[PDB]
Amino acid sequence: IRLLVVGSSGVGKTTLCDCFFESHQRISISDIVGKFYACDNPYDGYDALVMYDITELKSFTDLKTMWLPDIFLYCNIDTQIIIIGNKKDQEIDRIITRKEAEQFAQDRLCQFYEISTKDDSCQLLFDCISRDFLQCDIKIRMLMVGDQNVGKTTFIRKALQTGHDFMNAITTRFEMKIKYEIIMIDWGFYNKLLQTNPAISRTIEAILIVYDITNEESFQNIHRKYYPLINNKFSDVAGKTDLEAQRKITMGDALTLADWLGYKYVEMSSKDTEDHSSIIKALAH
Ligand SMILES: Nc1nc2c(ncn2[C@@H]2O[C@H](COP(=O)(O)OP(=O)(O)OP(=O)(O)O)[C@@H](O)[C@H]2O)c(=O)[nH]1
Repeated sequence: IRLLVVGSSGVGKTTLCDCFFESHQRISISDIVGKFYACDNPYDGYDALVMYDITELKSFTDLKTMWLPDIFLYCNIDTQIIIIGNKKDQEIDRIITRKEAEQFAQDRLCQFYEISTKDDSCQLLFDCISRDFLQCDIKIRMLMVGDQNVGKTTFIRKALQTGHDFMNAITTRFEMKIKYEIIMIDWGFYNKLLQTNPAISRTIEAILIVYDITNEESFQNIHRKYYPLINNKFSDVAGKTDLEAQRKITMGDALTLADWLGYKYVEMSSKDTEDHSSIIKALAH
């Protein structure tokens, strides 16, 4: 219900929530523009919207440059980022393609919608996010080791992904009755994120690393020893193995678990929701 609108000047918020005449006053709302040291506190009190012109290429290029680092850096693990093409009633005037705008919307882990401030659009978009507020609280971003074999098998419990021929970005929301949302990521998409936004692990809480029989886990750990050391952790077994003594030597850093195939009906549901639940309870204030 607490929102902030950013973006350069050819178009924007003024006209945008000028149509919030419709949505304003059940379900509540508040909207402010970003630009006192105490009044800089409600700045970060958002639940989330950086826009750009489809006509002005410069607005988009400055969404990719001028706007984003602030929004990524200061925002707490909470909220979420929505990227909005305005106009679209101007669609003849689009100099800015939808698929790479949405692709660079995907690669930053942001939601993306092209609207028209004039009519339609608007209230629809608003409606959507309103729903995703009572559909779920917000998201927890978890990462899962992306080595070749076992990942897909672990992820089958999402909706199977092929999709993302390079980097996964998977969604699962289940709980009990606060109904929260958990997003699984893969090791491929993390280093692919770091060229876009370095240290997005500020948004990452749980760390899952899977395994079958032979793996050192050294490299992946020590390269993940940087942005983490807050986190949360589990090592998993998948598939001369299933010996738990040499599991807990690397797991001396973490907690570990062992299972296989579709016996995971519990293990999945056991492991995830375990650490997940702690994310709610363990650190809160
Ligand atoms: N064609 C078209 N123009 C729009 C739309 N929404 C806003 N505008 C135009 O945007 C122009 C000025 O931008 P503003 O609406 O004031 O956006 P802002 O949030 O105040 O940000 P600034 O650009 O700094 O003023 C106005 O002339 C509006 O007509 C839209 O959906 N379609």
